[PDB]
Amino acid sequence: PLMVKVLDAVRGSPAINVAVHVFRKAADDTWEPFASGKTSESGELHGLTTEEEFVEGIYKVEIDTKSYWKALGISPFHEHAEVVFTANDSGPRRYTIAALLSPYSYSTTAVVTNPK
Amino acid sequence: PLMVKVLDAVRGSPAINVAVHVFRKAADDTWEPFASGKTSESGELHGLTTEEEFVEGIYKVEIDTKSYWKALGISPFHEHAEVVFTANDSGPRRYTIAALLSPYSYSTTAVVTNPKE
Amino acid sequence: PLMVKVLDAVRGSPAINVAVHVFRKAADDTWEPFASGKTSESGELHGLTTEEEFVEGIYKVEIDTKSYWKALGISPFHEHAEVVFTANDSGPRRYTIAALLSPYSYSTTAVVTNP
Amino acid sequence: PLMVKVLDAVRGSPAINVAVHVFRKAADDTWEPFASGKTSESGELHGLTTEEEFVEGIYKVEIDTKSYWKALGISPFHEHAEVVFTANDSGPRRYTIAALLSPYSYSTTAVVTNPKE
Ligand SMILES: O=C(/C=C/c1ccc(O)cc1)c1ccccc1
Ligand SMILES: O=C(/C=C/c1ccc(O)cc1)c1ccccc1
Ligand SMILES: O=C(/C=C/c1ccc(O)cc1)c1ccccc1
Repeated sequence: PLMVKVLDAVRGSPAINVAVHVFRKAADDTWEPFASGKTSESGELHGLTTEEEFVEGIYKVEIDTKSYWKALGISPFHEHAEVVFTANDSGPRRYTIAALLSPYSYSTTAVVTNPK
Repeated sequence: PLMVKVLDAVRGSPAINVAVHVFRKAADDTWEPFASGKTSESGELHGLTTEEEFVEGIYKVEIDTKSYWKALGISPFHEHAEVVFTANDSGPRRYTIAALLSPYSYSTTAVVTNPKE
Repeated sequence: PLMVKVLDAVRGSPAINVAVHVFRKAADDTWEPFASGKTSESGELHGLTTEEEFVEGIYKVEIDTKSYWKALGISPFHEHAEVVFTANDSGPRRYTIAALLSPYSYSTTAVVTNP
Repeated sequence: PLMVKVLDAVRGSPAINVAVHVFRKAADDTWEPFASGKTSESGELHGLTTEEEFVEGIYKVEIDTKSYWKALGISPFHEHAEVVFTANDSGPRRYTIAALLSPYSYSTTAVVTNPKE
């Protein structure tokens, strides 16, 4: 139901071991921790939640791009990359958040699909 | 010293009248308002601050992409686009933050130049 | 060994049924057809070639973006999206060419891995 | 009428001194040279053509990304970045082709404007 994929545009490789922290916005307007993990050898992060755990709300996906670059000896521009979105419609959809990284640029896309 | 440029990848045009809110991170770890404005006819936002007002710190540039799309009758994916970065940490630089928008995707880049060259 | 993935940045979906034509540059500096296909329900195109068919050379991956947009009633800017690169020059690699599409913009990335 | 802007996503800078070659497609389906230049200190290339010279047709803008990276000691993926498009098909327009570069990735976008406003 929720997948994150991260790619490295400088090395032409998946971005491996990247820390990802997901939050859900709570009634008090604060961000509550929801799920977290590290990207795999293929730059993917799977099994963050279940269909029933992943309910309607505003989510924040935070990707620790600064530590990723610093660990390669590169000094990047951004503190991190954040993605905030309504999984308004979330349980009956699958969400893939993709991010492509460079030291001074990033881009992000969402692929949202229905299991019919 | 701080310029924002926004482009619309669907219409192939500058993204006009887009709300931009800048914050500075305060000692207490909360975001304090710093400057705000709307993109011009060319998708640019100038004169947000001065060299002297624009001090060392962590800034957040928040672009109200959701309203932009909604006003064109499109239901977008993201609540906004945010750019967080450390500025002026090795002396005064001019920053341009560029953003390219689509309903389900965005990309952002920084061009940092030294006024001493 | 060679995969193409295409995404639609407007609808937030894989770009389905997109025509992809691959060429290899021949000695006479003309583009010789090499493989071709349509993107699947997942926006992917697999099994285009084999490790031994896919030899050292300069390849061109051509994505028919114009027809994709026109079929959705949108009049796009580019005739197509082309990706030209040298492959297998330093021994066999697996290549994924990804493309993200909008009417007036596209971006492309390569993921190259060693088995 | 035709402007090219190139940015370096690794250094957060304009991409300077980048070779750009523009072609027009001829009746025999071959690419005829049309204009060429190097990006300036701001990553821009101006004055490639005139309104009168810049006629209806299919153009190719070719950016020599491989030599750019190689001159910075980096071994890139692409031979170049090409943009192919139909211009002035419904009368005169002003075209800006923008490109953002990384060793293994690039993105390109067009801003097309009408001087008739
Ligand atoms: O090329 C431009 C195109 C501008 C434009 C403005 C409005 C519009 O609807 C379409 C294009 C331009 C003009 C001034 C500064 C920067 C860029
Ligand atoms: O967002 C992307 C997503 C790529 C992707 C790759 C594999 C996959 O399973 C899902 C998404 C992307 C692709 C090309 C250029 C810039 C960004
Ligand atoms: O903001 C941009 C570049 C700004 C800039 C500022 C200073 C400098 O020296 C070079 C480029 C830009 C312009 C056209 C399309 C997309 C982005």
